[PDB]
Amino acid sequence: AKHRPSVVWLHNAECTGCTEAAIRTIKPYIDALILDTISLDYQETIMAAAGEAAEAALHQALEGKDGYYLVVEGGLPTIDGGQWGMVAGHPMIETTKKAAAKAKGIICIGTCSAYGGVQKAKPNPSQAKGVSEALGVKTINIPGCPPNPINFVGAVVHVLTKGIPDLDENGRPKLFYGELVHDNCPRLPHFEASEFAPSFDSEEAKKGFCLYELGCKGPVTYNNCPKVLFNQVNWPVQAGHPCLGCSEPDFWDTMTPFYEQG
Amino acid sequence: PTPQSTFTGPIVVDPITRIEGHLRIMVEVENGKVKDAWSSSQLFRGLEIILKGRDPRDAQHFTQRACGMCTYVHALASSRCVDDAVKVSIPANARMMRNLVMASQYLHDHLVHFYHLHALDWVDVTAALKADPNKAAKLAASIAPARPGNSAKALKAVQDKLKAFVESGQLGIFTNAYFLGGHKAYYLPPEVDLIATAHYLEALHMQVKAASAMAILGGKNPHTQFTVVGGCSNYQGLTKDPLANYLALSKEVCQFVNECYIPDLLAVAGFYKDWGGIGGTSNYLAFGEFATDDSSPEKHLATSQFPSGVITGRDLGKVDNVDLGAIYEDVKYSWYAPGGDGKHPYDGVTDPKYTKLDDKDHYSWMKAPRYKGKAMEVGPLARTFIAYAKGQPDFKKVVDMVLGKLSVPATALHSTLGRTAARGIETAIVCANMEKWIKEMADSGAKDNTLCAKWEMPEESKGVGLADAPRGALSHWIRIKGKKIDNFQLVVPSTWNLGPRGAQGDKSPVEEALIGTPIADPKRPVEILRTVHAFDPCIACGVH
Ligand code: SF4
Ligand code: SF4
Ligand code: FCO
Ligand code: F3S
Ligand SMILES: [Mg+2]
Ligand code: NI
Repeated sequence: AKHRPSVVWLHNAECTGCTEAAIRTIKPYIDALILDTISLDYQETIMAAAGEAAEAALHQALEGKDGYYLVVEGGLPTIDGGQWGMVAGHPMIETTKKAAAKAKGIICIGTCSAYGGVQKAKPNPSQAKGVSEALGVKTINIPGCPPNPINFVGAVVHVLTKGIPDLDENGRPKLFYGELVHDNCPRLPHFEASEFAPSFDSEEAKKGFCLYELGCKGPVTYNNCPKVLFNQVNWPVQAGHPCLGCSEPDFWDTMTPFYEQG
Repeated sequence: PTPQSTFTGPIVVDPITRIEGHLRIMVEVENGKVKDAWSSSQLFRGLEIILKGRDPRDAQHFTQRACGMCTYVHALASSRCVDDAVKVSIPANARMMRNLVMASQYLHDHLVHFYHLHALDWVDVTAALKADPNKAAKLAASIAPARPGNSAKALKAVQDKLKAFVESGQLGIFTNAYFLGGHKAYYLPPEVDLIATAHYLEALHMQVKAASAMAILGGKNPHTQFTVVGGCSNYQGLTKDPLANYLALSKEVCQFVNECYIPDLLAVAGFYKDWGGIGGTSNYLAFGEFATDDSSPEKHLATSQFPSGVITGRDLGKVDNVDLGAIYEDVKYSWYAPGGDGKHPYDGVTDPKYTKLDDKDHYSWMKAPRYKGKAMEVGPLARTFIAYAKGQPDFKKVVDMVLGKLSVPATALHSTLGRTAARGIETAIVCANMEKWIKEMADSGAKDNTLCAKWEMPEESKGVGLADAPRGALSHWIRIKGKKIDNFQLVVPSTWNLGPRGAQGDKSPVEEALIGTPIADPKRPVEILRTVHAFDPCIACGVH
């Protein structure tokens, strides 16, 4: 009966899309992951316990003899002493700080946890921060809104069995984030020939022309979308839509207006 | 009778797990029944504030991130909203594609909800270990279609897997479960527990396929990327091969709905028939979905195949039209500033003001939406009652099918059990219409590939986007000034259902529905969970 490594997953300022993205994994499927590879010891979306029963389970995993890994989804709201984001009557920052203290490692799943994400966009009413900023601790960042399950599960498996993968300047594993979306785009020959859709209704759009003039942030976004696809079937540009640059820090302010370049 | 303790005192459940987002529930209990309640949302993000001054074209990308469980729906609502503000009529192909992605969302969402969010309130997973798998296969061969996944062999492999997991000592997600060591509120025979758990694990794989279907039209899931003002961008989504794959995947999903979801739902209901008298409310609202005419909010309201309407005081004989002027939000009991009560969303104000935890005067980040002073339940039950009362043939057939199968009157649907069954009902009806819808767009596509209409941004305008999302009536309301966002307000199904009291101190639907809840065990108040989960709560949705 081999011990499986403990994983505590916290939800802070999030929309739960990263949790949803995670459970789309097919190599392996989530059930094989949680029955065979890890011991998923706290996960509010799917755990059976509620309330004080739940909160105890967290405090059991945190006090586990063999330690644990920390998965964080969501940013941290810091205004009014963290009180705009609370669980079991504690500010999220407080609980995340507690959990980070003793973690073997910290994986930030999604742009929110990694860099602050949507609630941190101007004018940032909740004074939201990414984890490493709120805690002052190094994180492994798996950004995207949400990231591909391939990138998250790949990271998790890599950490448990190989070690900490090589990270770039923004804490992203080079295994998945080493290349520009644009460099792997099937529309790149259109880009190189200056064949651009001027609008979504144009004949050019119908002919699958490059979406750059409609705001495509492919040339400035690091992600593996066109190589690995989503849900084994598709990706935005294939579905005719520009990339939003959703894996880039603070993209909500640096890649907007989304239908422009300016 | 229903197990019920004699406990008198407060119970707080925080976090409510197995929902989207952060909810605290407070109740007063007197002799083992709930006598008062408060639904307290515990996170504020402020997307409405964030949108101010931005490009109306960007709204859908920001608002999608209101929620990743009910992904897509907010992108859809905002696109409709801005389409309305710029007065553009989307092409028929865009109407069909948008509606099909909503259909795919319903299937994905409702399946995950029953199995992975709700079922653990009714199913004792560790009792499944006490089941004899040969007896379970036999029980299954009776109450449910024949399938190799319900064989003794299959059921014993599930049992074996779960046995190794439990004996490991690491319960993972089942750590401290309210059902460990048994619980008088848990009624299922061990054999039904084993069937339901086997299906729980299958559902984990099938939800992957439902999302794949969605991604064919939507570009990816979660968070679709195929909608634009004036229509859709996905010209590939109108072609033969992708649509064939989509059909294939949908049919696989729908098979699972009819072989597993419905029979399970019906079994569970059959053992929890007492729950037909717990958690009723009285008022229902729907904006309708799956319209044949989405040229205007008016046309959507009128031509939705899951019809729109208003029901009051359980009066099925009188479905009114939706008055969109008659909607407003109150903040009397929410963490917002004085002066915000009775705002129509076009005059929406979102000015956050926190006070303190369990402040009976201000206890939630949700506003309180009201319809002429009335709190309204939205979602599958609302849609079901409204469609039923209008005599929509699919609902009429299926409802009476369920009524006859459980041998209960229509009026037992005004309950937690009914709320739960309604979700299943509408999933079955979506399933039954997929091929019709898919063939209509394939044909439409094949003929002409117009997908996006041309439009001009006005200096100044207002617009409203209506949708019936998986959880209920959804609206996005924009004011445009100087070609920028002047005000943008979301009023979201969970806001309707789980918000706090309104300005008159009137309980919200979940708050009302909690009144009369029996509590077998105040240490482990599963009953609170049954009712709250039945509403399928999404707090990120509700507060945004
Ligand atoms: S990164 Fe995106 S999908 Fe993930 S929690 Fe944040 S807003 Fe949601
Ligand atoms: S700008 Fe966008 S659509 Fe164009 S080649 Fe680059 S990634 Fe492809
Ligand atoms: N369905 C759904 Fe999400 C909520 N509440 C929305 O809108
Ligand atoms: S928007 Fe995000 S999902 Fe990939 S295609 Fe662009 S990085
Ligand atoms: Mg709102
Ligand atoms: Ni939601």
